[PDB]
Amino acid sequence: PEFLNNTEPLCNVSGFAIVSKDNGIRIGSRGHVFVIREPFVACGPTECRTFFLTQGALLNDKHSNNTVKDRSPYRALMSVPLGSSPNAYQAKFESVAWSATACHDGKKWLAVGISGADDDAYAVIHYGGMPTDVVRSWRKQILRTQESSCVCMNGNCYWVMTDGPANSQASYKIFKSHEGMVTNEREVSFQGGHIEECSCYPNLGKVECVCRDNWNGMNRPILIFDEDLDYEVGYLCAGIPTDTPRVQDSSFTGSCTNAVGGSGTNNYGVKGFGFRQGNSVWAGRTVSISSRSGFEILLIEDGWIRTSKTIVKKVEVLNNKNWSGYSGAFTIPITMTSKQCLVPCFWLEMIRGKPEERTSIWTSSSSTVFCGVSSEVPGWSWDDGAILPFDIDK
Amino acid sequence: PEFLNNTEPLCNVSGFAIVSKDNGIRIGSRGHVFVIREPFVACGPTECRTFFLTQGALLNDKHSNNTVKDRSPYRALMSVPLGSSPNAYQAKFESVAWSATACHDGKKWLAVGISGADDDAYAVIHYGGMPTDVVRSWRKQILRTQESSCVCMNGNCYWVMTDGPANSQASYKIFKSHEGMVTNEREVSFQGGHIEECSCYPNLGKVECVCRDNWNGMNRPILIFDEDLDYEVGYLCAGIPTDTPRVQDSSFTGSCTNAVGGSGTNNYGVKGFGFRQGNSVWAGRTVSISSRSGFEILLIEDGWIRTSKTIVKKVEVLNNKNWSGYSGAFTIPITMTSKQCLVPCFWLEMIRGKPEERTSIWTSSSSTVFCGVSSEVPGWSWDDGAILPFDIDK
Amino acid sequence: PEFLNNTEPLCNVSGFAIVSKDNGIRIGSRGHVFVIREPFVACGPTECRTFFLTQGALLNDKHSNNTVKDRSPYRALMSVPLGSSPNAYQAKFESVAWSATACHDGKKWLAVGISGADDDAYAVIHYGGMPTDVVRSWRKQILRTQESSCVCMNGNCYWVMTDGPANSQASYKIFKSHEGMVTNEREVSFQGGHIEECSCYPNLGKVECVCRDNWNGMNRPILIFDEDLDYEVGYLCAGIPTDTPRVQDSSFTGSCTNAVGGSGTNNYGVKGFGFRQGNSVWAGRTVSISSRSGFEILLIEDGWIRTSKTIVKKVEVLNNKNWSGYSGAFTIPITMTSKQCLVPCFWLEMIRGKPEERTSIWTSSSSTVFCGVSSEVPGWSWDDGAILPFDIDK
Amino acid sequence: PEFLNNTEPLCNVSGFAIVSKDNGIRIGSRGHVFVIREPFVACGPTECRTFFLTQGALLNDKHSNNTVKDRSPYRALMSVPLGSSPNAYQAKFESVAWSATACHDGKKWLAVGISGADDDAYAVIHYGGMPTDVVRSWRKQILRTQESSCVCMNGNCYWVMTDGPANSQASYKIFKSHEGMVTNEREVSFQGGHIEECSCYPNLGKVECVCRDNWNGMNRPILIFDEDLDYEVGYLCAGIPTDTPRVQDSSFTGSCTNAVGGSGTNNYGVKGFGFRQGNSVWAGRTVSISSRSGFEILLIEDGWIRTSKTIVKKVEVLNNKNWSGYSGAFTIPITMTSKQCLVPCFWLEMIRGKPEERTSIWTSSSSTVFCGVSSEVPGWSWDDGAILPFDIDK
Ligand SMILES: CC(=O)N[C@H]1[C@H]([C@H](O)[C@H](O)CO)O[C@@](OC[C@H]2O[C@@H](O)[C@H](O)[C@@H](O)[C@H]2O)(C(=O)O)C[C@@H]1O
Ligand SMILES: CC(=O)N[C@H]1[C@H]([C@H](O)[C@H](O)CO)O[C@@](OC[C@H]2O[C@@H](O)[C@H](O)[C@@H](O)[C@H]2O)(C(=O)O)C[C@@H]1O
Ligand SMILES: CC(=O)N[C@H]1[C@H]([C@H](O)[C@H](O)CO)O[C@@](OC[C@H]2O[C@@H](O)[C@H](O)[C@@H](O)[C@H]2O)(C(=O)O)C[C@@H]1O
Ligand SMILES: CC(=O)N[C@H]1[C@H]([C@H](O)[C@H](O)CO)O[C@@](OC[C@H]2O[C@@H](O)[C@H](O)[C@@H](O)[C@H]2O)(C(=O)O)C[C@@H]1O
Ligand SMILES: CC(=O)N[C@H]1[C@H]([C@H](O)[C@H](O)CO)O[C@@](O)(C(=O)O)C[C@@H]1O
Ligand SMILES: CC(=O)N[C@H]1[C@H]([C@H](O)[C@H](O)CO)O[C@@](O)(C(=O)O)C[C@@H]1O
Ligand SMILES: CC(=O)N[C@H]1[C@H]([C@H](O)[C@H](O)CO)O[C@@](O)(C(=O)O)C[C@@H]1O
Ligand SMILES: CC(=O)N[C@H]1[C@H]([C@H](O)[C@H](O)CO)O[C@@](O)(C(=O)O)C[C@@H]1O
Ligand SMILES: *[C@@H]1O[C@H](CO)[C@@H](O)[C@H](O)[C@H]1NC(C)=O
Ligand SMILES: *[C@@H]1O[C@H](CO)[C@@H](O)[C@H](O)[C@H]1NC(C)=O
Ligand SMILES: *[C@@H]1O[C@H](CO)[C@@H](O)[C@H](O)[C@H]1NC(C)=O
Ligand SMILES: *[C@@H]1O[C@H](CO)[C@@H](O)[C@H](O)[C@H]1NC(C)=O
Ligand SMILES: *[C@@H]1O[C@H](CO)[C@@H](O)[C@H](O)[C@H]1NC(C)=O
Ligand SMILES: *[C@@H]1O[C@H](CO)[C@@H](O)[C@H](O)[C@H]1NC(C)=O
Ligand SMILES: *[C@@H]1O[C@H](CO)[C@@H](O)[C@H](O)[C@H]1NC(C)=O
Ligand SMILES: *[C@@H]1O[C@H](CO)[C@@H](O)[C@H](O)[C@H]1NC(C)=O
Ligand SMILES: [Ca+2]
Ligand SMILES: [Ca+2]
Ligand SMILES: [Ca+2]
Ligand SMILES: [Ca+2]
Repeated sequence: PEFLNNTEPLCNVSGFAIVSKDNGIRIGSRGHVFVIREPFVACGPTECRTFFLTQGALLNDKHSNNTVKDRSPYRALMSVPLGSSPNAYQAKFESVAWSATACHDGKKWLAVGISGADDDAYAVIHYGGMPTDVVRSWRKQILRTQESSCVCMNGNCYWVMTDGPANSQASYKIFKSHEGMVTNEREVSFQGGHIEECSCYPNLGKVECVCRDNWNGMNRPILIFDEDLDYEVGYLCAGIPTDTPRVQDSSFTGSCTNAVGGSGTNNYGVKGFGFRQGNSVWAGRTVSISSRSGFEILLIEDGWIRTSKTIVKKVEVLNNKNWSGYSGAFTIPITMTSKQCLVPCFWLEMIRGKPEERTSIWTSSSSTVFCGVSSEVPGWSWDDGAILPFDIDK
Repeated sequence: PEFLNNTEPLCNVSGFAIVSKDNGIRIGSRGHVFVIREPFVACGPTECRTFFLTQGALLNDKHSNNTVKDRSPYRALMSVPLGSSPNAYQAKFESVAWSATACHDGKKWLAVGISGADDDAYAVIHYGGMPTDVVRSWRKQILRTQESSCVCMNGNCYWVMTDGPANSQASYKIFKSHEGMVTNEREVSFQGGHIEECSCYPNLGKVECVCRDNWNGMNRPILIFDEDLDYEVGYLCAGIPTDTPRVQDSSFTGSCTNAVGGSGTNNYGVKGFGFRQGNSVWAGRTVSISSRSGFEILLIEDGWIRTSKTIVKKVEVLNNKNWSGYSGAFTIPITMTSKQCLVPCFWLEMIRGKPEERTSIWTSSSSTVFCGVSSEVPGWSWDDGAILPFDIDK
Repeated sequence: PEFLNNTEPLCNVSGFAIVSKDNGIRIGSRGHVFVIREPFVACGPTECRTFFLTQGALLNDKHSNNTVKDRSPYRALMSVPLGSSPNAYQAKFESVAWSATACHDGKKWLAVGISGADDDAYAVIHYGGMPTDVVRSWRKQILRTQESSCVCMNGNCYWVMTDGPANSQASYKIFKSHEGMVTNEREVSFQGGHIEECSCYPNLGKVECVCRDNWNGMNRPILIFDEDLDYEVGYLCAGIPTDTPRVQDSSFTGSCTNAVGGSGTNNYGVKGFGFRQGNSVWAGRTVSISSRSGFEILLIEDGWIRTSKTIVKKVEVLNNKNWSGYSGAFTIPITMTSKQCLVPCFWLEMIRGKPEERTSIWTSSSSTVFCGVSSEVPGWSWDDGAILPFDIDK
Repeated sequence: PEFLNNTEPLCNVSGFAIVSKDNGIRIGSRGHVFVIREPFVACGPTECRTFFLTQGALLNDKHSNNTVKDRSPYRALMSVPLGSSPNAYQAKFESVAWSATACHDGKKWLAVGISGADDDAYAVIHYGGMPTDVVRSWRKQILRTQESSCVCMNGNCYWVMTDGPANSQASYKIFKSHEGMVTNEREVSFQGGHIEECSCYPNLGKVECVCRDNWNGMNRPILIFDEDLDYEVGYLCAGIPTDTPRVQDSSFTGSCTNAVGGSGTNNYGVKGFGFRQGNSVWAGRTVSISSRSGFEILLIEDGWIRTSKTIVKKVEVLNNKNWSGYSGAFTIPITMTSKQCLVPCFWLEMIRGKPEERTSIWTSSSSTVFCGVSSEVPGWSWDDGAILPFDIDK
């Protein structure tokens, strides 16, 4: 076993094909399936796995009550093979966690899970299933991380964490690890900016991240760094906003440097992703501008380098009549594709229950997963498909 | 690990012995078992697996409602070890799919799954669990494939797809792939003929397929091709019809070149199989001439090359008092048998629920599997065995 | 991987220690566990597994109705790791079967499963999970086999089958196989004798079997054969009867050559076992002389060679207040113990439900497993422990 | 595969980070999860596993009735991957047992399980899943062992057993084994002392144990021995009592040689642990002095060598509003951490049901697991989290 290089360029793709759908909530109507949220996908040398944060409870059980809540001592990071439901008997325990990231360095799985009190949380780093290191909260205000795959290159793994207020200036740090031990860290200077839940991927030896601004920006922060943790930080240049909530495209003017907000879009957001394509960008977003409803992906011409409004392609993978949620990025390594470039993929979370469906006592989500291909691919609507309310709701 | 040659001659067999029965519907009365249809079997170098198309729902759950429907965003191709029920906790996810084929090239599993809208569907090709290629609908009319094992030889895997009307002239293509990438394709010219759901197997370096004509033929199309995708196409010569619906044998006259229909048999059919045995043929068929009821296999003397009505052997594996369904072919490679020829096997789908059992809200199936042996083997009736209606039906 | 020699002498043991208890019926009150009977244990180079014949149905489900019946198209031979319940999600499918035997030759698992109609049944031989050969009924009267482990030596595996009447002269054959192919067979001449459900084990290069006489004998037949299938056949000499039903010891006179019966013991029996210990024998038997109740093991001095009534040791592993059933023998190979002799072990089936517990609609069993050790070991009573009736019974 | 040395010094740690939480009782409200108690953790070269003693029954089933009872024929030692619930479908059977210990020598798992009658119990030793040896009760009074991991060094595995009265002078023995065979034993002379349920770990080639005195001591016995089973025995010197029940710290005076009791603390106790840290000690204890409620860990300066009352650090991992239970020690070997010292970890059992929660008919527990790290780590309260009563209680 050797470390994955992961220093190849990201593939240029013209479409995204569906790779997986777990149907977890449909199955959990009768089967034994965890209540979850914040699913994400990460790939090792031989397989991809779906990670998720459980609520330490099963669907259609009384312990699923009040699972709209984000943090508790019962949440854990677990994983299943890609496409499996997050069920009670296949789930592999990874970390105690109400916020997490995970990735594979070519030799072993790395998992970073945060638990503890809001004012004194800490991350536990697991490597090959063994606890190796700890990262303590440095601002004592809900230490939190990506909720998606971290990035490994040449035996080093990288991820981004945040600590501080949800709706004002916070603190943002990049971490570097080797075999589960933190070997470097760097605080990112981003005055007036806000970074949470970064979706990161490798591209030609650098880590490129598209994040969530939960403060004054309806545009997404972009963070790019190298092995030294030297970084560039700013916003996705595109004159098309991709956070939620946001305003209509015609009411928006892009910026590469500043958070663009107002119009009732401040103080919230949703985890999302984007992939640089030379000077252009593939960016995902909810179809609704106000709620987590529907999902589409847009190819914006020169959207990575200028405030372009030119949409070259648009593909819908979930219609606006269905609930979406978080979305995130990962890549498929060369050891699985035998290609000369890294394949960009994304996953989509579809949230059911509270708060949008008030007649249910619980909140969970299921997922779909898509990977980039060299040709155009039609869209459709692959919705969660569960029929609510459930038995436990009655 | 090396590629399977699979260029040996097909074994001549004198009987078929039962190898597996999953009892999935019986088990799913209480256990957690997927609602499925279109099961099939494929074998790798070390094991055989049962593949199936789920309805993204479990038996005896409310989401099993209306599962007589053929296509939805919730259907997925999954697999279990041969003989296991298609249950929620052993199932391995293979592809999002409402139509599929799969096979093993000696190194990795290949899975081809079709999803999307009827007028813009696409196949995603998975190799070793990774998405590798895509095949788009070329006629924009329900792109569809075998619902049985594809065929791999010398590292190349082959399968047949159809696109176009269900009850008139459609378009038929053969595909060739290597390591999950399509490397060749060929459209089959078959005017007045109709090809769907091919059951294919290797025989002396060629792929031989016995298919379903859903148009004007109660006889089965035969398609034979080589590595160049050079092909011969026609109908099973035997003066014994093996599709359903069909007419009584005495009312039928065979043809090697033309679809023989009429008498209320047009515009429907069922997936079935046959194995060439020199100039003769082993062919399966339902016992009923009008419905998917019962199952028998016939050895027809010279039935591959002329309109023979001579039945040398007949074996019943399901009596006419029980529901059958699709049936398909696969082979066991030399790496498992240490033989000098490929062993022909078939599986039988037994459908329960709609439309034949109207008091149930759901439709699923279970399977039995049989393999050819060098001596005669008695038949019996290995029925599904489930007692309907189920709890959810009441 | 190499073939197991298995030609070492059987160990002399002074006691039996409990190794496993599956608690399957207790667990199946809520868990998803197969209705079974005829469990047995067989060991490979790296692990022991519990085999069992399912009824193709789960405990506490409606399909468990009428499972007192012995043969149906829904019964299958499956296996789980030693000590696991025979549950729906760990069970490995081995063969379609209402009678079976299985063993490991050092390289692969061999499974022999009989199915089909009573008057035309056939055994399918599975090797490494692949169907390899078939053995047809030669008397057309319920072809049947050991319901316990077969014996493998130097790459050859051996087992005993019976065909013919249950309560009069039948036909008995020994089979030899290599890599799943039958390579030799021998009919055993045993006029006035009856052989069923042999419990066999290797001892110094010979196969020694202790069987069930379902005709005129309350003493157990003994069958001993070598690689040529040259055999000796007779009865366990001991002046202590070990079948059930039987008479009190004081009313019994042993015989090495003749079936000893009468006194209302004719025409029934139970599968049981014994281990030669030089000239002595360890023999199991129910505590009750009339029903399958309780279980004890006796060491009878010189009981293998003469009509001795001398009991050197007696150990009870199930008191007479609890239901027992079949029992059988297996051995642990040298590759697991690193010893110079083969370790004798037995399993005990504990039957619950019909016919002894009439208020239940079903019949199943659980098991305990014991292995011989060089010192004396106390007994106890490890009963099934399930509380009947179950929910489905009400 | 080679034997683990395990002769390195124990790491000096400044804090304990949470590694795992199984949420088994919460999950078992709907999922199929064993009723258990006495969980513990042991680590092999490649993974850690959670062991537990089942009651041969599942949560929320009628067979969970009266599971406050400690010994029955239905209890078994089983294991799951660290962090998994003790569920019916992942559980690996290890031994029949109502008292147990287990550990990994670098090549195979060793499990020691005690069953049988109170007055004639015996331990069965399992090695690599095979029964290898037996240890009989020598005082005929509930032979019993650690209920936590044993210790392996250089291919030899060590554990402590007790036989005799629960509330007066008993007999205590140390055992040494190689490949599952007992190779040495030593009776420990400890007049006026009482030893049960030792928590042991390797430290610089010696085994150090912190145990439970169920007689006259509210301080914990300490037992230290080498490969020859030469031992030192006494009590934890610290002037801080760590058993339960106990008195307030201010009312306690420590002793290195004598049991310190009285004040209503006699004749009971709870399994607990401690780790030597040079001359100091990390010791766990319930927060309540009278019941198994809450849990904290204390670093006591020079507490291993003198009657110190100096508490350098205190960390709470379960508040006093929640039920705790047993706790135990294990270490992580060098093969997983690549360190030069052994990492100390502990697990905590959280008991729900009888006798503290009288409205439930059952008793079970779940667990949390913590490992030592080189820096201080905040505490929190990771409680069991189940909402009682359960369905079966009503
Ligand atoms: C899944 C779904 O129903 N999506 C709806 C969405 C949600 O119902 C809503 O966003 C939840 O708050 O509603 C949307 O319609 C937008 C529209 O709704 C009118 O009622 C309102 O007057 C308008 O101001 C505007 O919000 C949406 O697009 O988000 C439609 C979507 O289909
Ligand atoms: C499983 C089963 O019941 N099979 C039946 C079959 C089905 O009931 C039927 O095909 C569903 O449409 O019925 C069959 O009988 C054939 C016979 O039925 C008469 O009622 C009718 O008048 C005739 O024209 C003819 O269809 C059949 O063979 O298919 C019998 C079979 O047992
Ligand atoms: C598990 C159990 O209850 N075993 C009983 C056994 C069974 O009840 C019985 O064999 C089922 O048919 O009963 C036994 O008692 C033997 C005794 O019973 C008397 O009622 C009868 O009059 C006598 O002839 C004789 O059968 C038995 O030993 O088999 C007792 C056992 O505990
Ligand atoms: C989980 C929990 O409720 N823990 C309680 C504990 C238990 O209720 C109790 O120990 C069970 O017997 O109670 C404790 O309070 C201690 C206190 O209780 C008074 O009622 C009593 O008068 C005092 O003598 C004393 O026992 C405890 O600390 O153990 C509190 C704890 O929160
Ligand atoms: C650690 C944590 O609580 N994460 C939560 C975050 C934060 O609340 C926001 O990022 C503001 O910081 O977002 C969610 O609430 C959300 O938007 O659905 C869910 C997620 O669990
Ligand atoms: C892709 C698809 O819909 N396949 C379906 C086909 C087509 O309807 C026919 O082949 C006509 O094209 O056959 C079925 O309906 C059938 O006969 O039971 C089931 C199957 O799922
Ligand atoms: C193949 C078969 O039916 N085997 C059955 C046999 C035969 O009936 C007898 O051996 C007489 O031949 O014994 C049982 O009935 C029994 O005693 O419990 C169970 C077993 O399933
Ligand atoms: C073998 C056995 O019965 N062990 C039991 C012990 C003994 O009763 C005591 O150590 C006294 O010997 O402790 C418990 O009762 C307890 O305190 O919860 C549980 C445990 O199962
Ligand atoms: C969920 O919580 C609410 C608030 O306590 C309660 O009223 C309701 O009964 C709970 N639902 C269930 C099924 O536990
Ligand atoms: C992607 O496209 C850009 C812009 O044309 C090009 O510079 C780059 O080389 C491409 N990358 C790959 C991997 O082909
Ligand atoms: C199935 O669907 C029909 C039609 O909508 C509906 O009447 C029926 O209640 C459904 N059955 C169940 C159990 O959901
Ligand atoms: C099968 O039988 C045909 C016709 O006799 C013969 O030509 C062919 O060689 C046989 N094939 C095999 C594999 O034996
Ligand atoms: C079992 O079978 C009998 C006889 O047909 C029937 O009366 C009874 O209802 C069945 N029990 C169940 C629960 O199916
Ligand atoms: C078992 O005991 C018999 C009788 O003493 C003896 O002949 C034989 O050698 C022994 N076998 C073994 C394996 O020790
Ligand atoms: C538990 O045992 C008690 C005492 O026998 C009994 O009263 C109660 O019904 C039992 N509970 C259940 C659900 O079996
Ligand atoms: C732990 O600390 C003690 C006391 O300072 C010291 O003697 C010992 O060397 C340390 N052990 C390790 C493994 O560092
Ligand atoms: Ca925002
Ligand atoms: Ca037709
Ligand atoms: Ca008899
Ligand atoms: Ca005490």
